[PDB]
Amino acid sequence: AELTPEVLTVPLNSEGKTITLTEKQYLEGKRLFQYACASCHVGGITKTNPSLDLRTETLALATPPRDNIEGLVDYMKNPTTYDGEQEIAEVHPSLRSADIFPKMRNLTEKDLVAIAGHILVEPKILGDKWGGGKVYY
Amino acid sequence: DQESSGFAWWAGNARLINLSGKLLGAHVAHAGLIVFWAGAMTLFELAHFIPEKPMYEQGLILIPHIATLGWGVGPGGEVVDTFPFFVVGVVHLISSAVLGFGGVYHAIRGPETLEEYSSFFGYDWKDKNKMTTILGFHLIVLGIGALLLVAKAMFFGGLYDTWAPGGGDVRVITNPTLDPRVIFGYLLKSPFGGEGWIVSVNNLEDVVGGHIWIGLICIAGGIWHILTTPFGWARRAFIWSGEAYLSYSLGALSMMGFIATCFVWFNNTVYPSEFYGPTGPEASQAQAMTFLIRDQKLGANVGSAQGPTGLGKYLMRSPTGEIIFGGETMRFWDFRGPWLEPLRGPNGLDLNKIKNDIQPWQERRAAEYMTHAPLGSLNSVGGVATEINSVNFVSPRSWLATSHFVLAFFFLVGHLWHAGRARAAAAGFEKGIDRESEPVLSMPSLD
Amino acid sequence: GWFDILDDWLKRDRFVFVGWSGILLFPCAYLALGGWLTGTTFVTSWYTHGLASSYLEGCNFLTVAVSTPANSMGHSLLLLWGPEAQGDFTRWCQLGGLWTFIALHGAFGLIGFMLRQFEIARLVGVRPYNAIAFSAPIAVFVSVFLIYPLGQSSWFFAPSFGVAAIFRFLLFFQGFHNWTLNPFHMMGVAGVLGGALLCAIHGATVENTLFQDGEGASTFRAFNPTQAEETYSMVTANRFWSQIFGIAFSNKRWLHFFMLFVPVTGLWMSAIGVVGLALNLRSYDFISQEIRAAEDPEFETFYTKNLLLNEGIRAWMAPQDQPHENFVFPEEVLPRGNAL
Amino acid sequence: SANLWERFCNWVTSTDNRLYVGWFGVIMIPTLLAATICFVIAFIAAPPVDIDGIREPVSGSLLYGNNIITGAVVPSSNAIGLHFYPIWEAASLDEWLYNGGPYQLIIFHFLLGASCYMGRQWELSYRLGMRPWICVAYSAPLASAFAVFLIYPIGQGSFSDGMPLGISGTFNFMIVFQAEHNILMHPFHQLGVAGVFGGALFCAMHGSLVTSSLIRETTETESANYGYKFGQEEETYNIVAAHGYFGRLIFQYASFNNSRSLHFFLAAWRVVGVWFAALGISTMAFNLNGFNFNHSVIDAKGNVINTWADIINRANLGMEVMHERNAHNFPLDLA
Amino acid sequence: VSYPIFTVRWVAVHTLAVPTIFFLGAIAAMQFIQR
Amino acid sequence: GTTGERPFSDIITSVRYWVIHSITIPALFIAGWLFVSTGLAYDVFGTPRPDSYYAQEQRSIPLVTDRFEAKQQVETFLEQLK
Amino acid sequence: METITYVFIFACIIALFFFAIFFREPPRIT
Ligand SMILES: CCCCCCCCCCCCCCCCCC(=O)OC[C@H](CO[C@@H]1O[C@H](CO[C@H]2O[C@H](CO)[C@H](O)[C@H](O)[C@H]2O)[C@H](O)[C@H](O)[C@H]1O)OC(=O)CCCCCCCCCCCCCCCCC
Ligand code: CLA
Ligand code: CLA
Ligand code: CLA
Ligand code: CLA
Ligand code: CLA
Ligand code: CLA
Ligand code: CLA
Ligand SMILES: C=Cc1c(C)c2cc3nc(c4c5[nH]c(cc6nc(cc1[nH]2)C(C)=C6CC)c(C)c5C(=O)[C@@H]4C(=O)OC)[C@@H](CCC(=O)OC/C=C(\C)CCC[C@@H](C)CCC[C@@H](C)CCCC(C)C)[C@H]3C
Ligand SMILES: CC1=C(\C=C/C(C)=C\C=C/C(C)=C/C=C/C=C(C)/C=C/C=C(C)/C=C/C2=C(C)CCCC2(C)C)C(C)(C)CCC1
Ligand SMILES: [Fe+2]
Repeated sequence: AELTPEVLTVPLNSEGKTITLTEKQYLEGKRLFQYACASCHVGGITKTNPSLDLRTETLALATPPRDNIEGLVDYMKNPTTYDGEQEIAEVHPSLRSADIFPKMRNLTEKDLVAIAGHILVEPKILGDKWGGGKVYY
Repeated sequence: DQESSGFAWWAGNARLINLSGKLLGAHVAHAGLIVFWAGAMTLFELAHFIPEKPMYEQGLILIPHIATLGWGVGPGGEVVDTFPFFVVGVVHLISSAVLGFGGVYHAIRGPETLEEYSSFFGYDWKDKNKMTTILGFHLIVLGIGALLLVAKAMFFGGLYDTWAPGGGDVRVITNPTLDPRVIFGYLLKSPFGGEGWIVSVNNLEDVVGGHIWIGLICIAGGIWHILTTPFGWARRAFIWSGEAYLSYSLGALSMMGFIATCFVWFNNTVYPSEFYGPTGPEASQAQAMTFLIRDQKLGANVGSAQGPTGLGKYLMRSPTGEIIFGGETMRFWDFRGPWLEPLRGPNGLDLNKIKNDIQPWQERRAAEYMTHAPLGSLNSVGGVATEINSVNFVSPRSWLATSHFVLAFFFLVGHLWHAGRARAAAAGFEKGIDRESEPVLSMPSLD
Repeated sequence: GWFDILDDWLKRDRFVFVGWSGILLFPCAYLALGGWLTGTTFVTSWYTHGLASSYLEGCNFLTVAVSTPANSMGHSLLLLWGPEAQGDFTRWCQLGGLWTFIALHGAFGLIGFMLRQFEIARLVGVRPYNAIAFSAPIAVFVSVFLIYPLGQSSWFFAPSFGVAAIFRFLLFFQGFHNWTLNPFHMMGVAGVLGGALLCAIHGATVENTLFQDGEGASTFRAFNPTQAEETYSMVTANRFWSQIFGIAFSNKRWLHFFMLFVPVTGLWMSAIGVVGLALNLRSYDFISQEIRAAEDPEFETFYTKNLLLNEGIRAWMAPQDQPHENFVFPEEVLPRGNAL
Repeated sequence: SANLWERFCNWVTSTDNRLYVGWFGVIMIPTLLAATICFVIAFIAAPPVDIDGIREPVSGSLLYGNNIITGAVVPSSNAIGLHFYPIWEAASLDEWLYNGGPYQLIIFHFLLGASCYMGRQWELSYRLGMRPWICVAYSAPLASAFAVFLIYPIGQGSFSDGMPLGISGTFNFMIVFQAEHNILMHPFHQLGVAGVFGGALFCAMHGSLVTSSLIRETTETESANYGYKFGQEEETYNIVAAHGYFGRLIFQYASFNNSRSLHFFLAAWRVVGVWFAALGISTMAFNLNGFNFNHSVIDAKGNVINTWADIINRANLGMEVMHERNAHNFPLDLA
Repeated sequence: VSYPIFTVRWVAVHTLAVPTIFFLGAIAAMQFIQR
Repeated sequence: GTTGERPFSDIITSVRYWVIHSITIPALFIAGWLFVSTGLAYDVFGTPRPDSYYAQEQRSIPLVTDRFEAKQQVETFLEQLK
Repeated sequence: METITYVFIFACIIALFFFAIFFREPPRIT
């Protein structure tokens, strides 16, 4: 009714294709996002390094584009700075590096796609409350 | 013992202080809930425990202790054997039945008076020796395992040692501590910030090493009291009454519980943080570490960076030890953990080290501890006082340290009300003040 | 007779007294309990604060509160059948209303109840004094639920009839009225707080100076409901504190009286104080300091150091607390220390 | 005499000395005498103090610019935090002065001798031969003062954040707290404000009734209060005609005929709630802050519906942000 | 003896006991209103 | 004092109490429940249901602007509002 | 100046403690 189909529909590829979505996947998104750890990352900011946020625009300006339901996947699989210059894999949860961050082991392409869709979706509803912290709270 | 010739209902257990206790069984009765509780919660704990999720992230108060003893852990704080944990609770639990199965009896169908069946040591409080001898047993009793632990520490598997060479890892205590200066020396150590007399303990060598010394020291007491009668300045000094005995005895807990609450909040040694959360100070030090890195890694000089106040952001100076992280973080320049000690120096934190020998395995452990901090609401929404609902996590230390204080506090309240009422029998005015023979209505008026 | 029949009846015992008073106490007082209750369970408070105020909405015990009228009404009694609502128990339930209701109906419950304290009192041959002491709350409830609001802009800024919604009432004062630093409020805590001790002490001080006049471990029964016999040696009293605190409450008419005073008094000093807040007459001031606060950018007292907290409490909450102003504060304008 | 101390021994325990001074006495008596002396002066004339982790000196002496309300003797600095900063550890007397060492003295001292008063609170109930569940009432008080001066400090690591001795200081210690602990939303403090409010209501209740069923003994010119003599054998009030009233005034059975019980209810209520409270601080002392329901109420789309607690929290940030501007050199107020 | 069922005392005790359970049921009901 | 109104223990412990009530108590417990379930409670007190607090697109709050033509407001909000 | 006013009160009060404790009207047991 409010969490509508297309409002739950988001960009897939840097090429335009949209994957829409389900109430099921979205949920795993929430369950995940938090379990995958919001511990630094809670709400829509980034406690280890507050300079970078998860707001839609920020992910677009990233390199490579990281607003794609795809993008975030590469990342979670293998991480890269906002340079896309050096792999940040050792300091960031990543399937490339499971042996460091356990929570990242039980993760799957199914589980990923979800935690992903969660990121591109949350802004659509929460508005700015997504990027900002304290201030907007 | 019925109503009249007893106390009221709320003071129920007082009528059991009359004659010879009908039941030891009460004490045993629950001496079971206490052991059964381990049986339930331990089962319950593992019942919810996942091996990946950081042990402290999954409300594990009970389970972390097994780990700290070397069981089901090994390399890092990682759990390899979901079995061992399960084992201990399963046992205790079941173990409780026998404890309760008996206490439950001793209280209704056995000698409603063991004062008469007496014989075997038996019953009566004023009996100055039956009591010296009794505690005497329970003295060999404790020291008994002081060694039990030394064994687990030296002969069955070892313990978990975060300091331990490589990194946190199940290790066997080879060489405990001899020197009495050390093991004892702690008592004589400062009580305040910088050196807590009990709390301050770098390694296990001094722990298990000290326990040994306590097992024998404690056994030597049971062996002792069991054989003799307390001297005359002793009798002269302390009131002897069943109650009065609880009275003292109870205020050893009060104190002790604080000593726990004050201990579980402060040590990384006996409470590894890989099983409990990172210790309060560790946190606001971890933050430091994370950002000293963030910028240094971003290209800042760090060491020579003049901070907002006039002190310097990343690095500051303390009065005795010269160098430590600076923020408001300073309060915790006494914090010591393996994740920050490599980057240590003669004079203190080393600029040369911190600048180039600061490895990766630290930025990530440092960031875990920056996040996971001992901050949360009863609601259980882990975080600053004003955080959005989402990431929730309450440090084992929070619950542990908090509880015990409220209890240990309350107990101190006890040590009072049981001493207050007991020091009263001593003259008999405990029931009240006699309407025709009160000390005051017959005394030299102050003026 | 005809009157006395009504009297005769409603006046004699029957367990739950019901008197000449009850006629207004019971009805007003009832509705009132209800008034607050219904709101917390079913009524929303969104159309006034854009804030959820009912279990039904999902609020909890500490969340639920019966709103308070949008700043659009002001002090209009907001009548169920009045021009604003027009007997539309859903809109009237929406424009808040229940407030003025709960508050006004309530306001009587007190008037009414105190009367009852008199009625039963003049009928039982005692000193009404209890009924007097009860001003303590009337004054508070009057000033704090009617006067203050009536002095400000709208019924809005008036208390909230909430658990947390009422805590907001605090901060908001601290933050804007900086009440915490207002002499009058002070005696307000000087009396409540001061009195509590007075209570906890007389209660226990008494218990201990109790004559063992029963047999065994139950000094709770050993007391005679029947006749006069000082249960607590007044003598073992004074000669106690006289030596432990230096002073002796020698007498019981005054002791058991001075206890009446302590609170009731402070409360009034509170009711006065807040009366101030009504016309924004507040103790934020403290010139002597602030004047020298200008220059000497390096001199700092807690007062200022504190006063600053307030200044933050404004800038951050005002925008959402006072929605009807559609405040807008850009990222920049917000006051903050270096760090967060 | 066989030994001269013999007299010292009965004197200390002189059940008739104008002012009893027990064995606790011998420690209390001066521990506070030194504690007070340092205080009274620090207020009247004492330099500023760097308090917070920096070098921003906060003045708190009348002779340095304080109204009686602004007055306050300040804490020890985040520099010392928990280390013991006694008068000798400091080089120049002025060091102790600046780095705020009076605090520890005053605090540590009273905070100590206080307890002995608690002991000597009962020591007279022994020499006097009276039931002594009295000294305990006093606990709740001392617990808090201990909580706000000794637990919380050990909790956050520095005496820095321990209710600064002074009027406006408390207000500070407070407003800050709310911010970092949402204390106001804490179940404990509740049970605290609970009794306090109660006791303060009961203190006026029980005081009300007694004087309301006072009894006969006076004219109208005479002071009704005069009708009584110290050491009366029978109480002045007519308890039966009291319960006979109050009981009636709503319910009849929600009343007390059992004077022993009532006076007792007065004791325990205030004294028990206050405890929880004392524990409340001591609870959040290690960060088990009050509840928190921010964003806890939401609609379908997820658009968030502010809880009346979100305002609480809003006004809370306003507080969080400002407190201790300059030191806070990082994102998270982890202390 | 024979004391009525319609007591002053009772009218009150009722105005409360009826709603309360009416409410308690209302609430226990809400406990599930998801979405 | 002399008290004489129909005793309590009597009926809370009475055989009839439990038999009149057993059936009627949950009748209220149930009644309340239905009041919530039908979803009438909402319409009863204007109280919006999660499904409809904010319109779909808009982000603003449907706040009552003028005390005299307030009735309209509510509507025009509840109006455009889903 | 005004700080003496503060200290004068503060003090004359400590002395109102003197008298009220030591030259206080005594409790007469009759
Ligand atoms: C010198 C004279 C002082 C005169 C005072 C007289 C006053 C009368 C006493 C009443 C209360 C004051 C007494 C203070 C006791 C409190 C302890 C304390 O303040 O000292 C603080 C220390 C803290 O130790 C910490 O130790 C740390 C070391 O750990 C660090 O380093 C370690 C290895 O070195 C590990 O690596 C570890 O992981 C790492 O964190 C740091 O050095 C910190 O700076 C340091 O603060 O606690 C401890 O060890 C001591 C533990 C004692 C047990 C106390 C239990 C809790 C207190 C309850 C108080 C009871 C009173 C209640 C009355 C009211 C009703 C009950
Ligand atoms: C250290 C362990 C310890 C032990 C073994 C005892 C043992 C005893 N205490 Mg005791 N006490 C202790 C610690 C201890 N205390 C502490 C730390 C305090 C500080 C508060 C006290 C304060 C205290 C008081 C004031 C009294 C005792 C009394 C007693 C004796 C009566 C037994 C009893 O109370 O059972 C009966 C158990 C109860 C009555 C518990 C119920 C309490 C009631 C009032 C409240 C009910 C709780 C309810 C809200 C639960 C909700 C349930 C919900 C579903 C409705 C007994 C010898 C009594 C006595 O006189 O002994 C000499 C007595 O009056 N104690
Ligand atoms: C909390 C632990 C505890 C323990 C161990 C006891 C123990 C005791 N209380 Mg007691 N009491 C307690 C709490 C406790 N109390 C509390 C909280 C209150 C406040 C209400 C009281 C109030 C109170 C009063 C007024 C009295 C006692 C008395 C007693 C004694 C008589 C026991 C008896 O007659 O049981 C009788 C047992 C029954 C009537 C049936 C109970 C069935 C139990 C025993 C079995 C349950 C076991 C479990 C469910 C399953 C295990 C089965 C096993 C085979 C595996 C006994 C020493 C009496 C006394 O004075 O002793 C001398 C007494 O008069 N108590
Ligand atoms: C040593 C005492 C102690 C401590 C420190 C803890 C701590 C914890 N327990 Mg726990 N527990 C205990 C005893 C304790 N427990 C006992 C005896 C039982 C058997 C009944 C349990 C059964 C239990 C379950 C089923 C769960 C926990 C859980 C937890 C964790 C979260 C609970 C929470 O956040 O709610 C906070 C709770 C409160 C604030 C209760 C409010 C207290 C009120 C009633 C007044 C209390 C006053 C009094 C002084 C305190 C009583 C002490 C306590 C033993 C009751 C936390 C680590 C949760 C968890 O982490 O899962 C793994 C969880 O699911 N516990
Ligand atoms: C926890 C401490 C504790 C203490 C100090 C005691 C003390 C006592 N118990 Mg006892 N008991 C306890 C725990 C305790 N119990 C528990 C947890 C249970 C659960 C069942 C029991 C069940 C129990 C029963 C049924 C009886 C006692 C009895 C006794 C008394 C007899 C003393 C004796 O000569 O036994 C000496 C016992 C040994 C030295 C142990 C010998 C072990 C082997 C060699 C043979 C024991 C039999 C076999 C192993 C299993 C036991 C079966 C059972 C029928 C005994 C003594 C006061 C008796 C009594 O009535 O006292 C008046 C009695 O009939 N207890
Ligand atoms: C004084 C003796 C003593 C001390 C200081 C310790 C200390 C410790 N034990 Mg331990 N332990 C002891 C005896 C002791 N134990 C005994 C007899 C046993 C049974 C064999 C154990 C079994 C045991 C296990 C299984 C574990 C520990 C663990 C620990 C550590 C966890 C922290 C803690 O709570 O304990 C330290 C806190 C205290 C000892 C409290 C101090 C209170 C004492 C010093 C003062 C008491 C005064 C009192 C009035 C005495 C009255 C005498 C008379 C004059 C009136 C800690 C270092 C844990 C650990 O570290 O490894 C995993 C753990 O898992 N212990
Ligand atoms: C477990 C519980 C327990 C309980 C209740 C008791 C109780 C008792 N024990 Mg005991 N004891 C125990 C365990 C226990 N013990 C253990 C485990 C051992 C192993 C050895 C002993 C060994 C022991 C011995 C050798 C003796 C006792 C004695 C006693 C009795 C007198 C104790 C006394 O009042 O101290 C009061 C003491 C003080 C208040 C000391 C005050 C003086 C201070 C200033 C010391 C100076 C400090 C100094 C400078 C060093 C550090 C100071 C400071 C900075 C820390 C008393 C009945 C005595 C008794 O008569 O028979 C055994 C005795 O001689 N015990
Ligand atoms: C009924 C409520 C309750 C619950 C659920 C717990 C639960 C716990 N307490 Mg505990 N405690 C309580 C009441 C409770 N406590 C009270 C009223 C006091 C007195 C103030 C204490 C004083 C206390 C201390 C000093 C310690 C605990 C510790 C613990 C934890 C380890 C249990 C243990 O030590 O096993 C068996 C014993 C050990 C593992 C260590 C023994 C410590 C040595 C032997 C010193 C003496 C032990 C102690 C005095 C005996 C209490 C054991 C406990 C089961 C009651 C566990 C979470 C320990 C902890 O901090 O976590 C590891 C710990 O060191 N408690
Ligand atoms: C801590 C707050 C506080 C509460 C809630 C409180 C409650 C009460 N005090 C009473 C009495 C007293 N209080 C007294 C002095 C004081 N009382 C104080 C503080 C309180 N007193 C303080 C300020 C003084 C200290 C002395 C005197 C001595 C008495 C009385 O003797 C009397 C008593 O005998 O109590 C046993 C009782 C009278 C019952 C009654 O008149 O009902 C009948 C009529 C009523 C109450 C209907 C009023 C309807 C109005 C108020 C509507 C209000 C609805 C909202 C406020 C509800 C919102 C709920 C929140 C969760 C938001 C009881 C209601
Ligand atoms: C309180 C009291 C009482 C009682 C009792 C007591 C106190 C105690 C105790 C005790 C007890 C009561 C005990 C016990 C027990 C037992 C148990 C506890 C058991 C068991 C077992 C179990 C539980 C198990 C289970 C299982 C198994 C078998 C294995 C696997 C898993 C499972 C789970 C399946 C009374 C009320 C009468 C009064 C007096 C006192
Ligand atoms: Fe009284």
